[PDB]
Amino acid sequence: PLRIVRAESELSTQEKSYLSAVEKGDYASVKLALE
Amino acid sequence: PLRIVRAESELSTQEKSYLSAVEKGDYASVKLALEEAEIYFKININCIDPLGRTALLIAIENENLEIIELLLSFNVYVGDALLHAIRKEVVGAVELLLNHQFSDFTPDITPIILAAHTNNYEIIKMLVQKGVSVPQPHDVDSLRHSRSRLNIYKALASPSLIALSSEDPFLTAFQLSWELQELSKVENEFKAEYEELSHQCKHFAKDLLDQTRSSRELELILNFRNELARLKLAIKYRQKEFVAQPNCQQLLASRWYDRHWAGKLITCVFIGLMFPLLSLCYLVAPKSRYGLFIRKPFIKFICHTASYLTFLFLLLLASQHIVNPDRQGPKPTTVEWMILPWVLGFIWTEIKQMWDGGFQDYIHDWWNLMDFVMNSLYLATISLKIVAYVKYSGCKPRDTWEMWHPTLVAEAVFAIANIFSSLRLISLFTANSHLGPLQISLGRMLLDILKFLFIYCLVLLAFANGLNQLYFYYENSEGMTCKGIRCERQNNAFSTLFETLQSLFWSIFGLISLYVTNVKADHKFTEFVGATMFGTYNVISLVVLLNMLIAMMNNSYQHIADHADIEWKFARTKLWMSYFEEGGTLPPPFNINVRLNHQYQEVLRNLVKRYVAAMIRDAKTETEENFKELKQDISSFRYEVIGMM
Ligand SMILES: Cn1c(=O)n(CCCO)c(=O)c2c1nc(Oc1ccc(/N=N/c3ccccc3)c(OC(F)(F)F)c1)n2Cc1ccc(Cl)cc1
Repeated sequence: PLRIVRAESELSTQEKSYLSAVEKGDYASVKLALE
Repeated sequence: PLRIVRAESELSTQEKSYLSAVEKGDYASVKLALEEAEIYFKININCIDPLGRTALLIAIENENLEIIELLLSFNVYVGDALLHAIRKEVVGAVELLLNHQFSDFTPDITPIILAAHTNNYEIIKMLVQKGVSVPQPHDVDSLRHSRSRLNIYKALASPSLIALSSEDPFLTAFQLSWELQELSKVENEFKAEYEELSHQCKHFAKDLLDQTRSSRELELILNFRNELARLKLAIKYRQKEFVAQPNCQQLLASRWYDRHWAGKLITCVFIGLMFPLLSLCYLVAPKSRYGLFIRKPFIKFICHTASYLTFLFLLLLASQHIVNPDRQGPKPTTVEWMILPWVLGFIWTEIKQMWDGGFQDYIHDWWNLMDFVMNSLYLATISLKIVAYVKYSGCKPRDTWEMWHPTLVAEAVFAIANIFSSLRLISLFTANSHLGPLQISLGRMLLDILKFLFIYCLVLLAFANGLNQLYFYYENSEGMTCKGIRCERQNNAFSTLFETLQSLFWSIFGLISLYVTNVKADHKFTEFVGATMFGTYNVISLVVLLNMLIAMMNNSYQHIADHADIEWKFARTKLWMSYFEEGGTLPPPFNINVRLNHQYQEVLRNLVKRYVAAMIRDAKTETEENFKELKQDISSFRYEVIGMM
């Protein structure tokens, strides 16, 4: 069969770096994000 | 034994240190080692370690992305590294590898199939966002034809894949679990894996239904597509786990019922006493005062039970001496005239149930063949009676009648018929919480008894053959007014095959005396042989055969009684749902979607979202939740030290 996503939207491109920074633990980069 | 290494080789003297540096995570050493761009001193970046691991695959094993990217920038050969990253469940490696003869994977395995096998939500969604398709399940090298078919069914039966690529996850789980169960019967070599795959599909529907927050959602899921349409659909697919769920069981019990031990039996008896009052009230005027009172399923169930116990009463009253002597070809008495409406109602119910199903799944159950036999016997009884009434007359002593007389056969068949009528009442035990589970697990271990009959009957026939062959030359019939073993002086136990077959059955209970092995002659050798074979039959059947029939029933009772509450609840709801409709509210004695889709999908989206959230964000802990805490602390330390300088 052919499968496609069902009712799921994409978030963003820039915010991926912010999420990775808040996940890993880089305190400098996250502070740059909220600046 | 001067052993040697057979069928192998040696890697190198230089690349061993490079592989070690890759393993230790040294960024600078492996960066300078790879800097031999287009001018190499005979060092292969595609070297394979003695265990088969490669430098690119080594970094995947530690999910360290820096050397992964460094290797990828130099165009190292991948081949199947994406499959390894998918199998090891590394999101970063899959992200990096998604945009750029010996294999340890089966040739028909595709990345989507393996990703669905690992049941990782992130990787499956990532692959689906790019656009993939699994071959449909729909012979020359049959070993890999069955393996390929099994793999695609394992990927299809995964909660992660169903949750994001199915129009209705509540429906694709019913059908796929059904066909997985019936596919384990045509492929008997893999029946232990197909049936364990179907069992996990039944749990998925129950878990998805477990996420309801309010009774508004629950009544909308089961009423999709007159009333409780989807709930009856789950019963058809034999979804015992889905049906036997507490939240829906509560609603079903609320519909059923619409007090202490001495406060419930007394009022049940009180209601059952006036059975023929609010049954004639129904025919006279279906008003809310009395006509609608019997519409309650609990009241209707009591009416049908008390009306059946009444039938069993005057059935017991037809054998009394008070109510047509020993006359030949008699007319029916006053009891039989009252019996006739019950038989007619039962026959009418069986007739209206016969064509409602077309003998498919209608006679396949054990509780319908017995009913059919009962009505057949009753019909034979009435036919024999009416036949004998019109061709026989005159008062004659009963002792002088010849056997096979129509009246005698009629009463014998009637006596046989009402044994099944009283034994059918055992089917009502499933409505009581105490005798319910006991009765359900009673008829389930009975199927294991039927397999010992196949050896018991063989032993019986084997010994009967020898006993008859030995004793058939000594039979006599002079001086014997009575003949057989059903006599005060048993004389001819082993004379014929029909007598030998039933004189060995009565010896199980010890009702055959020891002098039946004697002959009217001074032949001690044959008598001893016959006694020895009789004793050997006694030992085998009573000390060995019947001793190990119970030796497995308790060892099979353990498996049956494990999930003994789901089966009982399924039986009880099957019984309940037969009293929820109109058409049967008449005891046998007195019988003779544009917006619906909108709401359903908007509820189902929330249900699926809650299920997936509770499945990913609440399963990392189920020890592993604190493993990433140390990694977070170490990463923060590393970032602080690196950025400070
Ligand atoms: C089957 N039967 C039998 O039909 N009648 C009726 C004959 C006419 O009424 C017996 O009277 C009888 C009997 N069985 C025994 O006693 C045993 C029990 C177990 C034996 N062996 N067990 C095993 C178990 C494991 C391995 C090996 C042997 C055994 O040894 C034997 F003879 F080989 F069976 C004899 N008696 C009583 C009897 C005994 C001896 C004698 Cl001289 C006369 C009568």
